[PDB]
Parts: sequence; structure tokens; C-alpha cells
Amino acid sequence: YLPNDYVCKKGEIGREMYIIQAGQVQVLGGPDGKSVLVTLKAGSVFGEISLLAVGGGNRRTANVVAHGFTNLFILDKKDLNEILVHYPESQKLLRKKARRMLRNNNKGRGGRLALLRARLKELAALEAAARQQQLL
Amino acid sequence: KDDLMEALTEYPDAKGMLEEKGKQILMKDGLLDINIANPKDLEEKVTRMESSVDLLQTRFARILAEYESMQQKLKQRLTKVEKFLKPLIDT
Amino acid sequence: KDDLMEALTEYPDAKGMLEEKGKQILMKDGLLDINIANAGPKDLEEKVTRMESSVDLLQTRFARILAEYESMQQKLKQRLTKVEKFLK
Amino acid sequence: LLQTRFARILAEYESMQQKLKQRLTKVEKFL
Amino acid sequence: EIREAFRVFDKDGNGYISAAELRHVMTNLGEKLTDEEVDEMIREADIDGDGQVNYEEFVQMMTAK
Repeated sequence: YLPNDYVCKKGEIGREMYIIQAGQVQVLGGPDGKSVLVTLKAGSVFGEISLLAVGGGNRRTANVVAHGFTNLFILDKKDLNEILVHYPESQKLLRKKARRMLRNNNKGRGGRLALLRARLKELAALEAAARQQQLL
Repeated sequence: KDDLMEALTEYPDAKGMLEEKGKQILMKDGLLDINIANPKDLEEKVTRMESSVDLLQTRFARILAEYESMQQKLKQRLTKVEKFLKPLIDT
Repeated sequence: KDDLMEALTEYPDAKGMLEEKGKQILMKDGLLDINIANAGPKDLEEKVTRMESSVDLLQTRFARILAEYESMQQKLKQRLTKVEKFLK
Repeated sequence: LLQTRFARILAEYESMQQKLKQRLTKVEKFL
Repeated sequence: EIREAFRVFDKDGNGYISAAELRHVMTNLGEKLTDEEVDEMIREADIDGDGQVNYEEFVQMMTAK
């Protein structure tokens, strides 16, 4: 990447996972943008959380810009899926990690309970109607 | 064979006509192996199995809810009995 | 076409937008993309696979429920025996 | 097979619940 | 649904549900009848007068319009 190149743009799919082998990159944040928040150096990875996502579900959070001539190692999500095709015991672990990360943000037994509640409400409406008919 | 199949992927009736006339060619001399070798029933059974599973799950949900309610009532009764016996056990 | 569907794997909403725009275009000019052709063997195969998955899930749920019920019955029997022993 | 197993399990659960309810009723009547 | 409701409320599985067992049918079922109200509901449903609601009595109560 050339100097002042937007490695990651804000509001982008960000499917890949970059690692740094030579150079430095900076996360352009701040109040109105164009402000450096943190710079990562050789040996730093970023964007790995997107490798376990689904089609169009990892819109990038901020902007990432290369300070100078940087040397990144991209690993696309499609390649990860192709590799995962041949490894199910790691696929289950990766999906469990994804489910944990998605569960830690929102906050057959359930369906059976819902069906029982619907049946109970239907029976209760009829019981109230029978009580009213006995009264009336 | 694979090239023929993948070229026939875009042609739905060409494969049927080809197999029909291949059956005719075989019938010209040594008709296939079994002339009575001649689908929807399999799909119907596949769907009926899913329908039966759904009905069984729907029944089992209500059964489990009723069992949970009965277990809660029995546990409450047992807890009341234990609390009543508690005065004699501790004293 | 394969390239187009490969470029739409990360834009599921754009896929629906494209299909809707194409459908309105066909309705404006063409045979109105007649909707009486079908509504939903591929469909039968998908339904069979979904039914098999639902049956497997129901069997697993039934096994779990049976194990839980057996554990609860054993615990209740143990509690009743302990209460009887304490009373006696 | 699942339907048959469910029916058998329901019958067994009914019998076990009957035994437990009889025992609990006897205990309550005694006390 | 009637058979499942009777089985859930009638935890005894003997074909008869007692007034106390109705409490176990409270959470499982969707009706409100306990204590004096439970006894009154049992008397109304128990036409025979044995103090317990049978399968036929439960069916009649559920289908009574």
C-alpha cells in the first residue's frame, strides 16, 4: 500500500483480514475524523472478526490509513470458507465463537413453551366465555 | 460424460429427448435389461415424514408444558410438606 | 452471470433490489413475467431435507426431554425417600 | 417410531405421576 | 389438544384429576381455578360429585358452549 492509502474505509464490507509485516498503519478516528487514535506496527493483525461473518454483515467501523509504504498480508473470507469446507471440527468452533460474539451484544424448548402458551390462551378465552355464559 | 451432462445442464428437454431415443436405439436390439424398469411418491413420503415430525413436536411441546406445570405443583406440595416437617426436625 | 452472482454474495439487499427492478421492467415491457407459472423436484428435495432436519432436531429434543424427566423423577424419588427417613 | 416412543413415554410418565401423586396424597393425609 | 391438556393437568394419568392436582394444571394449562374457586370449578365440572374431574367431564367442560 502507498502512503495515505485507505486500507479500510468506514462503512465498507471489510471481509478480509490483514496482517502487518513491514510498515505501520493508523486508525483515523477522532471527533470529526482525520485524527489518529492508534497506530499498529509490524506483527499486528486487524479485521479478523470479519472472517467469521456472513454476506454483507460486517460494515467497517472506522477508517484505517497506511502511514507510508506498507506491506500487508490479506486473507479473504472466501478463501477461509473454501478452507473451512474441508475442516468441520474447526468450523464448529469458529461458528461457536461467532455465536458467542453475536450473543454478547444483544443483551426446541422455547417453541414448545410458545405453543403451550398459545394453547393455554385459546383455552382461557373459552373458559372466560363459558363463565360469562353461565353468568349470562 | 461429464462434458455432455454439463452442456445439457442449460438444456432441460434435450436430455430427455436424448435418453428417450437412446431407449429406442436399445429397443431396436436388446431392449435395455428390464423392459419394466419404468419419483413423486418419494417426495410425498419425504414431506409426510416432515409433517409427522412437526405434529409430534407440536404435541410434545404441550405435553412438556403440562409436565412442567405438574412437576412445579408437585414440588410445591413436597416443599410445603418438608417445611411442615421442619419444625419437628429442628426442634 | 456467475460473476454477477459472485459480486452479489456480500450485498443481499442489492440482490433483492436488482430482482425487483428487473421484475418491474419485465412487467412494463414483455409478458409481464407471468406469476401463474409456479409459487414455490428441487422444491420437493428442499422440503424433504428440511423435514429430515426437523425430525432429527425433534428426536434430539425428545431425547433431552426424556433424560431431564428421568433425572427429575430420580431427584423427586430421592427427596421423598429422604423426607420419609427424616420423619421415621 | 418417534410417535410410538412418545406414546410409550407419555404412558410411563402418567404411571409414574400417578404413583407419586398417590404417595404425596397419602403423606398429606397422614400429616 | 384436549388429550394433551388432560394429561398435563391430570399428572396422575389415571383418568381423573383432583382439586389439588388442578394446581399442577394451573401453569401447564391456561385456566384460573384454585383454592375455593378451584373447588367450585371442580364441583361445576364434576357432575357425578366424586370430587375429581374425569376425562369425559374434562372434555365436556372444554367443549361446553
